[PDB]
Amino acid sequence: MINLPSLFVPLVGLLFPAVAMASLFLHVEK
Amino acid sequence: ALRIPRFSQGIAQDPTTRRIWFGIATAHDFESHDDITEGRLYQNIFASHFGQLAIIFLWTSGNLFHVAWQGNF
Amino acid sequence: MSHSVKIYDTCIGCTQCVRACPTDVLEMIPWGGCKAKQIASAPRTEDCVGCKRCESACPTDFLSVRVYLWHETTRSMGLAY
Amino acid sequence: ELDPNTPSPIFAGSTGGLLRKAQVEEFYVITWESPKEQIFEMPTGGAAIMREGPNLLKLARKEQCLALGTRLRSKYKIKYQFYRVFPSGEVQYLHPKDGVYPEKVNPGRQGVGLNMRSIGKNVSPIEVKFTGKQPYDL
Amino acid sequence: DLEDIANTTGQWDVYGSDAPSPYNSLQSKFFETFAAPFTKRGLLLKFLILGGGSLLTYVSANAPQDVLP
Amino acid sequence: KPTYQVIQPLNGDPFIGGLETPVTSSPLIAWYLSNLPAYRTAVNPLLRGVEVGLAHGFLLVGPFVKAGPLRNTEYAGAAGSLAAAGLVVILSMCLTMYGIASFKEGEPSIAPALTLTGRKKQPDQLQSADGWAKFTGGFFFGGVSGVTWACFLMYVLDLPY
Ligand code: CLA
Ligand code: CLA
Ligand SMILES: CC1=C(/C=C/C(C)=C\C=CC(/C)=C/C=C/C=C(C)/C=C/C=C(C)/C=C/C2=C(C)CCCC2(C)C)C(C)(C)CCC1
Ligand SMILES: CCCCCCCCCCCCO[C@H]1O[C@H](CO)[C@@H](O[C@H]2O[C@H](CO)[C@@H](O)[C@H](O)[C@H]2O)[C@H](O)[C@H]1O
Ligand code: SF4
Ligand code: SF4
Repeated sequence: MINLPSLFVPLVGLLFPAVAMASLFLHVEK
Repeated sequence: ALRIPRFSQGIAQDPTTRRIWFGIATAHDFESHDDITEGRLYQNIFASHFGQLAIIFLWTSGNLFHVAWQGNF
Repeated sequence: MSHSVKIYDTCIGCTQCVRACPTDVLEMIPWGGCKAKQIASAPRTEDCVGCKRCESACPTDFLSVRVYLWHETTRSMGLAY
Repeated sequence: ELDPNTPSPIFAGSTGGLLRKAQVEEFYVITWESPKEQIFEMPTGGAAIMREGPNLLKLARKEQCLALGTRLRSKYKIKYQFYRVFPSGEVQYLHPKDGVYPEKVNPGRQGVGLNMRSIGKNVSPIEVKFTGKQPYDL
Repeated sequence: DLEDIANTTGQWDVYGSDAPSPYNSLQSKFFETFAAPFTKRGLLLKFLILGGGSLLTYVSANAPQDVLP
Repeated sequence: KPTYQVIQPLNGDPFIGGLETPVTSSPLIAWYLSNLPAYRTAVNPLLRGVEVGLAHGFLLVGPFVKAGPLRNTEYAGAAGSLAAAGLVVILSMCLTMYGIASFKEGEPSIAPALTLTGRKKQPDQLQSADGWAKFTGGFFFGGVSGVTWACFLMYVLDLPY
C-alpha cells in the first residue's frame, strides 16, 4: 500500500479530546 | 441550582464557575473534605499513589518504545 | 461558617464603636452583665456577603473576620447573575 | 408594565438594576416615606425624585437596597423598609419581623459568639479528625 | 381645526403585537422524517461521534502518496 | 405619534435596563426578526433548524476556500466542502450537549395553532429537550448540505476590487 501510519495524533490530540470535552461536560451535567 | 461534585458540599452547589476550578484542586486534599476518616484518608492516599508507581511505568515504557524501530541505536 | 469570622471583643457596646455592614448584624442582645450590656458576635448570618467592614471599627481584640466562610452561596457574592 | 401601572419611585431609563436573575430566583425590594418632592442619588448610577404612593422601588439584591440609608439617612426620615419578594410569596420576612433599628432589645434570636471554647489560647489547633459522634457541627 | 387632523387614520393603532405577516413558507413535511436519524434522535449522538468523526479523520488523515507536510 | 413612542424605558418600568432606544425596538428592525425565534416560537424548533443550518451553511466557504490554509485551491474538493463540512459537525453537537442543559421531557405537538398564543410565560425556558433535538437535527441537515450549493455552485465571481 505504501506510507500510512497517521491516526494516533487525531484519535489522541484531536478525537480523544472530543470525547472528554464532550463526555466530561458531565461536570456541568450527564 | 442542582447538586454535583462528589466529595465536597459547600463547593457542590455553588452557582458560579468556582464550582469548577475549585473542584479541580481540592481533589487531592483528602484530610478533611466530606468523604474522610483517618481510616479513609490514609488508605485514600495509599491506593492513590499505587495509582502511583503506576503512571511512572507508562512513562518509562514509552521512553523505551520511541526507540527500537527508529531513533538510531 | 458558613459565616464564621470572629469579631467578638468584650464590651460589645455599640456607641461610637460599630454599625457598618449590609444587613448581617442585628445584635444588641444584652447578656446578663457586660458593661454597656449588649454582647455576643452576630445574629442570623445567612443573609449577606463577606466584609471585615465588620471590625475595621469597634474591637475584636484578637482577629477581625474577612472572607472565611467557603461554603458560599451567591446571594453571598453579588454575583449570582 | 402598564395596563396595571402602580408606580411610586420616579426614574426614567437605565442599564443598572434588575435583570434575568430576579425572576428565575429571588427578588428583593425597598419601600419608604418622605416629605416634599425631593431629588435623590440612587443605587445603579442614575438619579430621580419622590412625593409618594407606597414609595416602593424594587431592587436586584438587598445590599443594594439599604444603601438608601448609608446616604438615605443623611436626608431625614424614620421609616425605610425593604422586604423579600419571591416568584411566589414568603418565608424570609426581611425587614418585617420584630422591632427595628439593629441596636435595641426585644429578643436575641441567633448569633451566640463562642463556638465551643472562646477566643482564649486556640494555639490548640484543629482537634478530632471530623467523625460522626462528637459535637462539631456548629 | 384642520391641523386637528383626527390622526389621519388612527391605525387601530397598534397594528398589533398583532399581525404583520402570516408565517413560514409551506416547505416543511417536505422534510417530515426526511433526514430522520436526528429525527429519530431517541437515544443517539454517541454513534455520530464515533461514525462521523472517524470519517472526518480516518481517511481525512492517511493519503496514498503524501503531497506531504 | 409622540416624541418617540409614548416615551418609555423598556416595555414599561425603568428598573430593568434594556433602555429601549432604537437598535432595540424600532418597528424598523423588530419585524426583520420574528418569523424566526425572536418574539414567538413559530412552528416548533423543528424546521427553523435548516433555514438556520443552511443560511449559516453556505457561509464558511471563501472563509475556508479563499482564506484556506494554503489558499486559492486547484483541488476539485475545495471552493466548497473540502473539510468545513467539519465546522457544522464540530458544532452540530457543540449544540446537542447544550440541549442537556435542557431536559424537561414531553410530547404535545403544538406547532399547529389553537387560541392566539402568547406561549405566555414564553420567556425563561418552556422549550424542553424534545424540541432542542429537532432543531439541532435541522442544524446538521442545514450545515452539512448548506455546504454544497456553496460548493456545487460553480463560481462566477467577481471581484474586484
Ligand atoms: C498568550 C497566551 C497564553 C499562554 C501561552 C497561556 C498558557 C497557559 N494558560 Mg493561560 N490565559 C491567557 C493567555 C495564555 N495562557 C489569557 C489571555 C487568559 C485570560 C486573560 C488566560 C487564562 C488562563 C486560566 C484561567 C488558566 C490558564 C492556564 C494556562 C496554562 C494551562 C495549559 C493547558 O494546556 O490547558 C489546556 C486547555 C484546555 C484543555 C481548554 C480548551 C478547551 C477548548 C479547546 C474547547 C473548544 C470548545 C469547542 C468549540 C467544542 C467542541 C466540542 C467537543 C469538545 C466535543 C498554560 C500555562 C490554566 C492554568 O493555570 O493551568 C495550570 C488556567 O488556570 N490560562
Ligand atoms: C457584534 C456585536 C456587538 C454586540 C454584542 C453588541 C451588543 C449590543 N449593542 Mg451594539 N454595536 C456594535 C457591536 C455590538 N453590539 C457596533 C459595531 C456598533 C457600531 C458603533 C454598535 C452600535 C450600537 C448602538 C447605537 C446601540 C447598541 C446597542 C447594543 C445592545 C442592544 C441592541 C440590540 O441588540 O438590538 C438588536 C440588533 C439588531 C436587530 C441588529 C440588526 C442589524 C443587522 C440585520 C445588520 C445586517 C447587515 C446588512 C446585511 C448589511 C450591512 C453590512 C456591514 C456594513 C455591517 C447590545 C448589548 C444598544 C445599547 O446600547 O443597548 C440597549 C444601542 O442602541 N449598539
Ligand atoms: C447557540 C448557537 C450555537 C451553539 C452554541 C453552543 C451550544 C455552544 C456550546 C459550546 C459548548 C457546549 C462548549 C463546551 C466546551 C467544553 C469545555 C470547555 C470542556 C472542558 C474541559 C476541560 C478542559 C475539563 C477540565 C477539567 C475538569 C472540568 C474536570 C476536572 C479537572 C479537569 C482539568 C479535568 C452556534 C454558535 C453553533 C450557532 C447557532 C446558535
Ligand atoms: C417514517 C414513518 C413516518 C410515518 C409516521 C408513522 C410513525 C411516526 C413516528 C412516531 C411513532 C409513533 O407513531 C405515530 O405516528 C403518527 C405520525 O404520522 C403519530 O401522530 C403524531 O404523533 C406525535 C405524538 O405526540 C405528535 O407530536 C404528532 O402530531 C404526530 O407525529 C401517531 O401519534 C402515531 O401513529
Ligand atoms: S467589639 Fe464590635 S461590635 Fe463587638 S461588641 Fe464591640 S463593637 Fe460590638
Ligand atoms: S463583616 Fe461580615 S457579616 Fe459583617 S457585615 Fe461584613 S459581611 Fe456582613
